[PDB]
Amino acid sequence: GSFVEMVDNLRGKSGQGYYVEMTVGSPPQTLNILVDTGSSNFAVGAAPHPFLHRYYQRQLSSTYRDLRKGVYVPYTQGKWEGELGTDLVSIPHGPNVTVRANIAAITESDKFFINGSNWEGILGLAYAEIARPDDSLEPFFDSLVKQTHVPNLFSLQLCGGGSMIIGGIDHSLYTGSLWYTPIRREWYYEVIIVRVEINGQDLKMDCKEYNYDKSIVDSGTTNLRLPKKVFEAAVKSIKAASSTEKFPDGFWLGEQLVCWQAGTTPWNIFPVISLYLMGEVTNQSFRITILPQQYLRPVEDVATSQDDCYKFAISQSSTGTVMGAVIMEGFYVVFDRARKRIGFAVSACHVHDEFRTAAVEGPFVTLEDCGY
Ligand SMILES: COc1cccc(-c2cccc([C@@]3(c4ccncc4)N=C(N)N4CC(F)(F)CN=C43)c2)c1F
Repeated sequence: GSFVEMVDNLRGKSGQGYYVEMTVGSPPQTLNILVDTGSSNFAVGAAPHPFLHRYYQRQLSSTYRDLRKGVYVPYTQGKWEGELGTDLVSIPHGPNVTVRANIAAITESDKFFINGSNWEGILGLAYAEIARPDDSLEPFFDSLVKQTHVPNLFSLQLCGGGSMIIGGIDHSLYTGSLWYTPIRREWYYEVIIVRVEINGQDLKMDCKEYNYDKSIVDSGTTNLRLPKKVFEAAVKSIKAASSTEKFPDGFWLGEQLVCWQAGTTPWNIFPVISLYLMGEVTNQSFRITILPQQYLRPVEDVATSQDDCYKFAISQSSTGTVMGAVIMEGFYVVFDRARKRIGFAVSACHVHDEFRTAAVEGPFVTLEDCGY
């Protein structure tokens, strides 16, 4: 169960989520599980659903222990509800270990499961503070670390497949240096953005605006989501750089597709976006540079296949900045829980062209606090 055998253990897309194979119960029941850095429950479909290929059958597991406790999760987009228990869990292409972990058996849901996503549950990798029903429900990663000799770190290489390396950093997954940003508070993986540039032009906003009311790293969100003020400025700058072509407002609202004849996408008309992240030392930062190949999400559809069609994968948020899968796809992302920091390095799998490459670079000096 070495890091070598963990390489390429993920499947999926930014639009429907990346997933890892896991087993629950004794004898083991195989399930595909969404890798979610934006939540903290290990929750699995445990009853039939039209979108589910398979589900967790607790009656077949002798190791299952009922916690006699309900869990009701209504959220802005939909809902999931079920009941708590613990059982034996393993990751076949992860560490060579079996742990006893909390499991939320999902018995009812609304707009949670996705048709054709190929996953049956979610692995919430964030901290206990945001676990449901409350912070006393120990998340999976915490149990994994407590019960084994697995180091308190994991890394994700999302390839627009991919890899989740548990307990370490695999040098074959990235090039150049790893740059670290502090985890501001252990709840979501909260970070601080200190500057935003669009085609080298500073948005010139007070840096607190970029983190209103928090900024997080979330593999379970598709888009780069920005606070209203930031979002409007970003769209204004992107529209200006790309003014040689005019797209419908629906496109900019991330609702409507933009299509070009297959192979003709005019990547060069779209600017680079640089997010400057707080460094590990005062008033020092590094930047992660996103290309349009990251922020223009292809929508695979046989019916539109004479063309290449895309959704604008930047959208407005009322709950802070969300550095989603489209952002993570350019990079190798190290969730260094042990040192309370997140590392970024150029991914060996990011999509680019002969003119531009996604980058992770620094240091940058700014001679105020950027957090809320
Ligand atoms: C890119 O990854 C994804 C793409 C499409 C859907 C999901 C997905 C599906 C169900 C639930 C979630 C969930 C979620 C997980 C657990 N409980 C509720 C929601 N995971 C995350 N990170 N978010 C962000 C949100 F804005 F909150 C909306 N919902 C979520 C994500 C996904 F992770």
